[PDB]
Amino acid sequence: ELPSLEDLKVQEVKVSSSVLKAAAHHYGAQCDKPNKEFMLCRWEEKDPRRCL
Amino acid sequence: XXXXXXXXXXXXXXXXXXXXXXXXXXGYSMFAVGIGALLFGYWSMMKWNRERRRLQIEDFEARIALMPL
Repeated sequence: ELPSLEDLKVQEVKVSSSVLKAAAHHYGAQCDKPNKEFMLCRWEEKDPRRCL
Repeated sequence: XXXXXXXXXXXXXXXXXXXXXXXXXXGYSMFAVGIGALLFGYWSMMKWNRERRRLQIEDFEARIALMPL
């Protein structure tokens, strides 16, 4: 099947608490270029292994 | 003198009379309030539904804005 590496992507990942992310909708406006390119990669190529 | 039961007249109680009478509502007057409450009802209700649209789009925006989720 060929799985991803044990080291994994992104060191120290994700925020500590939820709802905090939902409270701020300003994440849509600021920093969208890295978000949309990941989104464009994922719909064209459905594999998570390719666009990690 | 011998005393017995005495008679009393005055007004004679007034026997057999219709005490029932129509009050408040007449017919045409209550329908003006009835449809009037409906016209006020729908107009005030839909203003909150339009105010809900301000929230509706903004609530679903949170999922679109958050892609690391």
